[PDB]
Amino acid sequence: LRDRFGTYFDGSMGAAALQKRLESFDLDEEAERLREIIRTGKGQKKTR
DNA sequence: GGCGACCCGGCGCCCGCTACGGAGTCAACTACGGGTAGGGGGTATCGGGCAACGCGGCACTGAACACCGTTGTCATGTGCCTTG
Repeated sequence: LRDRFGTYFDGSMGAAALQKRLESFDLDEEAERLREIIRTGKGQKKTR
């Protein structure tokens, strides 16, 4: 994946990847989308 | 394709204190090079031991004046005797 094409996707491994993800994580839109899911949802997906 | 059991992991705990034993353990080597640290050697600096010598009360120095006290002393005033 790296060799055939680059400068498009950034990848990593270990806790550094998690730190990068949480740094750029946008929890507000996740909360909004999960509220939308809760409004119209069924099953154990609702509990998750 | 969410329900469903079931399965599994995964975890959570599991009366109270005193008082009451010990035990302690298996597989390299040398060469160099520095640097610190020790030792003694010698040296500038700080600290300890004594009589004059600062003081002060008073004391002596009485010496030299002062303070009353005293019998020195004087020239000058009453009382009796002699003469106007």
